[PDB]
Amino acid sequence: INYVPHAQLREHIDKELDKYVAGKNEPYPLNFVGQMPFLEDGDGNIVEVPESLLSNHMAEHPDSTAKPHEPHTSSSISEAAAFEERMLRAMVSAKEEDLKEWLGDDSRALSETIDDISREEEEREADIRVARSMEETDAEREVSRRA
Amino acid sequence: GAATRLAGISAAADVMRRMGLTRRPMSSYFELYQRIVERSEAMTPWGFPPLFQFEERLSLE
Amino acid sequence: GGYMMYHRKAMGTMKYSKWKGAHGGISHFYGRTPMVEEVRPNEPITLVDRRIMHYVHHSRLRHFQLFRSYQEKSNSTECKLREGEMLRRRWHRRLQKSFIAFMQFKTMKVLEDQARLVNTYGQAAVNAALGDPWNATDNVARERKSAAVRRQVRALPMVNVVPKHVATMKQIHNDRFNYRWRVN
Amino acid sequence: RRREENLYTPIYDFCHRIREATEQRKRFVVVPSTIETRGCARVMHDHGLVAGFRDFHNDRAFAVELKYFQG
Amino acid sequence: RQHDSGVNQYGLKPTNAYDYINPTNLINFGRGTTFDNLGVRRAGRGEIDSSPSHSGSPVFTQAKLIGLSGEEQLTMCQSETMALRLCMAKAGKETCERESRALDSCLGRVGHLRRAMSEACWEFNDWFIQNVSDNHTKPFQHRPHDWRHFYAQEKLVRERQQNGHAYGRRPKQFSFGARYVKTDGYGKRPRLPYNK
Amino acid sequence: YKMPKNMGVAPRFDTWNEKYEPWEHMKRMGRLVGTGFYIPPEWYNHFRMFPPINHNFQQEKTLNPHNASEPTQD
Amino acid sequence: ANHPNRQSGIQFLTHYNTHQRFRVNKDYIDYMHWGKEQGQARLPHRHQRVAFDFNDQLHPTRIGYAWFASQDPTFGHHPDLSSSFDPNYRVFSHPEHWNKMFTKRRPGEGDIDLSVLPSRSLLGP
Amino acid sequence: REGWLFGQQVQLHYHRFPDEQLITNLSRWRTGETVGDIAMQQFRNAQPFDIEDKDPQGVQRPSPEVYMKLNYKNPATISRFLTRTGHMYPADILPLNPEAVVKLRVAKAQAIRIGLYPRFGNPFWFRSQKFRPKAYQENYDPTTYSTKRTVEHFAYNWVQTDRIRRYFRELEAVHTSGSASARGSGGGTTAEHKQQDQFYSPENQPISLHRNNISYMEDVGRSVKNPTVPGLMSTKGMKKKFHNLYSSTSTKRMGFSNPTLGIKKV
Amino acid sequence: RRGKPRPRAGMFPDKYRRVPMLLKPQQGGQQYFNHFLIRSTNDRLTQQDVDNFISPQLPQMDWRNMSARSSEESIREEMRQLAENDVMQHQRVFNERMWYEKEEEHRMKARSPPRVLGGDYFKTRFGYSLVKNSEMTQGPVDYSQLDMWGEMPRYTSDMVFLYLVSRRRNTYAVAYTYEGKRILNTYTAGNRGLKGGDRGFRSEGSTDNGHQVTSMYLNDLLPKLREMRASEGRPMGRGEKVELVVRVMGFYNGRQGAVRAVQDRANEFHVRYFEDITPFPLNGPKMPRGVFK
RNA sequence: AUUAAAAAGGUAUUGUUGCCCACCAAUUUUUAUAAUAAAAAUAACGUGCAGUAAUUAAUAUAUUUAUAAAAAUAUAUUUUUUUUUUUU
RNA sequence: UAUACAAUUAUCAUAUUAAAUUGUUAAGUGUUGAUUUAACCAAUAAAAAUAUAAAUAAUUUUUAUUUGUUUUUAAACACCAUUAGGUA
Ligand SMILES: [Mg+2]
Ligand SMILES: [Mg+2]
Ligand SMILES: [Mg+2]
Ligand SMILES: [Mg+2]
Ligand SMILES: [Mg+2]
Ligand SMILES: [Mg+2]
Ligand SMILES: [Mg+2]
Ligand SMILES: [Mg+2]
Ligand SMILES: [Mg+2]
Ligand SMILES: [Mg+2]
Ligand SMILES: [Mg+2]
Ligand SMILES: [Mg+2]
Ligand SMILES: [Mg+2]
Ligand SMILES: [Mg+2]
Ligand SMILES: [Mg+2]
Repeated sequence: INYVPHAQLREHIDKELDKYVAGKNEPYPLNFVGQMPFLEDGDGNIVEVPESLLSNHMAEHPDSTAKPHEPHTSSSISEAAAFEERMLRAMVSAKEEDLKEWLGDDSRALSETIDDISREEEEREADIRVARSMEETDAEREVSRRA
Repeated sequence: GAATRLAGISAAADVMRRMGLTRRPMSSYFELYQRIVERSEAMTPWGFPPLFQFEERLSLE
Repeated sequence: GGYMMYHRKAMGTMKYSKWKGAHGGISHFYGRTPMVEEVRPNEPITLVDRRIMHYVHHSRLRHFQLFRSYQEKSNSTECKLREGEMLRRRWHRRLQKSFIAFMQFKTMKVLEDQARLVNTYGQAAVNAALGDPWNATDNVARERKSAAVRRQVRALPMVNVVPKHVATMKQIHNDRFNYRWRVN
Repeated sequence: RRREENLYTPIYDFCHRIREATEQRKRFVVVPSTIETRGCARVMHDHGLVAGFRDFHNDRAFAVELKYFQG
Repeated sequence: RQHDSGVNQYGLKPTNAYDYINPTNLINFGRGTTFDNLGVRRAGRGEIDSSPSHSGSPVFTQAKLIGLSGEEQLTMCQSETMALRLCMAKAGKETCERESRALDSCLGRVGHLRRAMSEACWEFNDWFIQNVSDNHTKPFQHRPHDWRHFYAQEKLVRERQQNGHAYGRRPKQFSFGARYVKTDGYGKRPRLPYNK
Repeated sequence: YKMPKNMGVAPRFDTWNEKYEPWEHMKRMGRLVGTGFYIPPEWYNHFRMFPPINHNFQQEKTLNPHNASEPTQD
Repeated sequence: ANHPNRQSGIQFLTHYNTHQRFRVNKDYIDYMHWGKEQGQARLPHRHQRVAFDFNDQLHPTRIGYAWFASQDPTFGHHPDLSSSFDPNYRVFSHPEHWNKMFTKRRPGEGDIDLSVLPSRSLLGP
Repeated sequence: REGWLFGQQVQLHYHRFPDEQLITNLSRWRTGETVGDIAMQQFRNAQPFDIEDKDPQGVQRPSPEVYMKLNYKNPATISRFLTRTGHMYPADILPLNPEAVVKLRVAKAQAIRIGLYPRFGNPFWFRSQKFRPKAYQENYDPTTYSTKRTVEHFAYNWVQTDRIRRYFRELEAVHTSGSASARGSGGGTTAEHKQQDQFYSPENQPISLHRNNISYMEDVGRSVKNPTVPGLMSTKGMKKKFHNLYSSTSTKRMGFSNPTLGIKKV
Repeated sequence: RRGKPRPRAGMFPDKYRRVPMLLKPQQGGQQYFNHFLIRSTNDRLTQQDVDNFISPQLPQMDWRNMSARSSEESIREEMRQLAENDVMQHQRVFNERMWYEKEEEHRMKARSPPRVLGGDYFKTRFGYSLVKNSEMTQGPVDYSQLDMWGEMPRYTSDMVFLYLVSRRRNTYAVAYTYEGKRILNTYTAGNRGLKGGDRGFRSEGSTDNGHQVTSMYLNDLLPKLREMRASEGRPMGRGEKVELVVRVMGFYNGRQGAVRAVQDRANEFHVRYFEDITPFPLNGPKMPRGVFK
């Protein structure tokens, strides 16, 4: 185990604060929570944002100029095994495009039917006998009390 | 531990025949056979609740 | 006075009253949001909703929420209710297993029957009656049949029902989804 | 556990074990092993009130075998 | 003989001393009662006191099981009616009896399916009555006080943890803000009851 | 106070067997015949010399499910 | 005895220090989840029983086949030799081990000790 | 005396002994009806499924590795054990090894106070669906507390039988009418059958046996949805009365009328 | 009859009970039967003509094909064949579904020595026995299956947040700019009339008051939106939709109707995210005491 | 062409026109005399209608309140009637 | 007047071999307003989440110790009174 001694402290702290420095030639390490966090340059300004977060980062502070951060790419085999990876991933998005939902074709023709059948249930419902207690006023509640 | 049921039925018909139980001979065998064949179609046919199986204070309809 | 969010008087509208928290975009509800549904393109939000609501109702969450968020009940009455609930559940389960243990017998008798049909008409005949393509010939007939099966198997979206909430007078239970009397 | 309660003897409890294991129709009982206890066992096995018995020179216990007749 | 052993000439045959003192019980229960209906303390079917029992609480939900007549009830054909509704809502220029035929074919089958299920379920009611139901003879299991012994077992535990002392005692509820409104020296969290 | 319906006629779930157990009738009929004043039924004339099995005991008095009570029904 | 917490009855045939099962402070029983194979929930578990039935097997001798060499070469594992058999085996009991009393009995609540059940976690190995 | 499972008075089975199928079918067997017979083979010894929870309260769920990730820093793996709202499942809905419940409530707690999990909701709800045993309505698992699925497959197979019935009823129908070539003065049907049965009747070719038929069919187009203008009587402002509407006479013989029915709620 | 309800129709003896079965309906037209029978037979013969098995087969003429099967090539074959099909089939009848999937895979697939490691080698690998059984995917793992914010909303500087709150006796709706600036006031079921001195409290918080309120609020919501955008220089002239996040408080009845009144505005309002915020009471301050406890 | 059969309690005892509860007068009797002693017998008068799941379910402790039964709140509880998601 | 409890299981007040005690978190502002309630009246409304192992069994604690009453509202809900406050 490499223990941080008191002599080595700030050296180590700084080697660490520079883990994500907003540019490098090599792939970046993840978090303990397993995320790719924001790449800050020297002095800790927020320069490069990964794709999942960009919408929100821009929507909150628009004037902030930040880049989408892409990972450095590493190519296994040829463009052939990557095009076959493209075929397998496309087949996955295809089986999921089949299983996801149908929705017919057009929206408004579906919504029409949904609202209609909701209505039909609304008025098959209103014919249900209520409870005596919900039905009557306090006039005859009192009447039956005296009686 | 489940034996074969043929010896049992040929026996139980034999007893009713040699005992004088029925006036007309066949009736013994027929009734005993029939009553089994009808129960053959029932869910969990050969088991019975202990209380309703036989004569007891409360009975089945 | 200060109320919680699930409280009756919570979000008030009056001359004095004002709503608490940053109310839009990134909001008071920021990490307090129980469910999130991205609406698929060309999808009515009425399906979205009725799915959400069916979900909460069948898992008895909307039950719980309605229940605890209206009135106070001492830990004893709350215990009595949750345990009564759970024990009636236990009972009805022990019923379902019986029903099911019978129905699997019923299904067995059906399948058995289907076997008898098999040795009356021969297996292949039975198969023919069951939608077998023996007239299939070439692939195009198979594709018409499988285009039929495709257009069947693809599922229309469920409109599934959510029982309405019954508002009774002094509200002994605001869990009330039916008019039957309950034991509080 | 407290004062008013009886003070038990491995005779008292010997007897009630045998009694209870005779009621549940068990074939063996494990029973406390002191001197007058296995004495009592030998006497009962003499008179044929008990099917048999053994002490294994186990310290706590020894075991008796019960006898049943006509159900 | 000609009939049951537990029923004599005048009614149910009175074995325990409760029946010699209270011999209404010999012949009466409920409205549905007949003279052959004693000794079977369940009456006919579709009838008053016909209901089978399971651990003593009677079974009144049978239809709800097979998914005939339930709010949760089993639904045969959906894709049909949604398809036809879709067509009906789209436009009025083209008209589809092409769908309505598929659909009413479907319903035409549905009828015999239902008679089948109803039949099988009546068979279940019978089987259940023979091999499961106790005929309202055994104590209810379905209400929490019927399990009191169980709960007691856990009260006992929480007591022996407390040096065999406070039975059925619980921690005093505090406040919504309990921890953070209280100064040093006062208990900020609810203690064990023996630890008051 | 509500009860399950038929509790008045509820059978004794431990002891309702005793009455019918073969040994019982063997003993009773045994001392009945012994009198000289009763004519033995023929079943007794038979099981006189083949008295029933000893160690089969019901599950009510012995509380064990795992006990295989019966040489026959096992 | 109709009193709750006295329901476990009088058993002498236990191994505990009292013949009254309901004063025994060691093992509190569990009426809801217990007694699948022992019949009633009151009665002692199979491995702890000090009284034995006629046609039932008794306790397996523990080992912790090499030694049968003189026997029938075919003879399999003698039914009473057990690799793992414990007379002291704590059976999980909710009212003891998962005790929901000081709570409202909602889904996660109740206090649990994990020292009862043997760890199925990967962390150990 | 009770079975453990549902409290049955008998041990479940379909068949028990080796001969019962034979002995039941005996005259068929001597006949030689049963030779190629597949119904007396397939199901002869068939017994019920084991409908049982090997784990009533799962000590099996989760499987080992999962425990590792049950800490505060695995939002995903927390989420596969909660609802879509973030709450835990009641013990008898999704049973978990007590270890897992401890680690889980602890996890969610820590995770929340560190800001790594929301105070409500399940952010991994969809991703986590892989890990859940989603059970398709098309497959059948013999152990379910689902009563719907059971009856569903019952229905499916019975209707699958009915298909066969109908196919072979209409088939030989089409060989009663389709075998008519030389049937006009042919032997295939008796002269007396020419006499009696060659007349239209309920079993032969009825007109319709039922009221409310379809007469007058036409190809005309549809109309606009709701062509009718709402009536002059307002249905809205009218309050629906149920119980006190008519006057009834109580058949109550003796005793105070049960308060739950009349007066009890509010 | 007298001060009591009339019975249901089926409670009466049959209306036509005295009219014999042959009469309802009448089977008339018996005259035409014979005619249509002869007709159909004549027809059949015509259909036979349009188109236009006791070819004697002697068993001794076949012998060569019989001797073909006595050679152990063919019986090697039958043995292989029969040992393949003896494998305990789970099928039991032709099944439509399984056929469909099967041939579906035939369309998908039509579109598509090194020393064996002993048991000892796997005895020395602890890891391997934990690889075999593991849930965890081995290979490069998808990142979108890790990240926290993967399934979550993604907002835009221009979005309008519409709050639909369904309460027990009431329902109301509002809208807000992404920066939290309130647009129009909160239209309420008691604000719009719709509530007091009327049909009752039972129907007060009902479905269609939620509908009334939302459909009334959206109607007024459009123009002021075009104004607030006209102020900053966003014209939003035509072919435009308002991007909407619908947030719903609820489990009450007024919820259903509310969202429906949004769904019909789909030509104007485009709903990106439907996410509800409904408060859940873990524990907190006392709620007001109800009747019983 | 729209619905209906099957689960339920009694302090009474031919049973709700059933029974009971306290205060409010006389008297009778013992005593350990607290607004106006306490307790027990008791068949007037007058107020109610507390109780029998009984017109806001009851029972116990706790604190408060008071023409009279009792009522409000805080806890536990059924000698109160049940309504039931094995990852959706 | 004298003249034979139980000791295998009995609900109101004479406890007793036990592992606890301690954790500083959350929540809050935009604007012109009919919320809650069967129904009245005062009038900002949001909120307070984490711990297992371990402590050995019995023999002189019974004048000892111990069984949901608790500072601080300038913090609320809730509850009680009714617009003045009490309590929390
Ligand atoms: Mg104040
Ligand atoms: Mg009845
Ligand atoms: Mg009562
Ligand atoms: Mg009764
Ligand atoms: Mg005096
Ligand atoms: Mg006095
Ligand atoms: Mg009262
Ligand atoms: Mg009263
Ligand atoms: Mg009352
Ligand atoms: Mg009281
Ligand atoms: Mg009091
Ligand atoms: Mg008073
Ligand atoms: Mg009081
Ligand atoms: Mg109270
Ligand atoms: Mg005492």
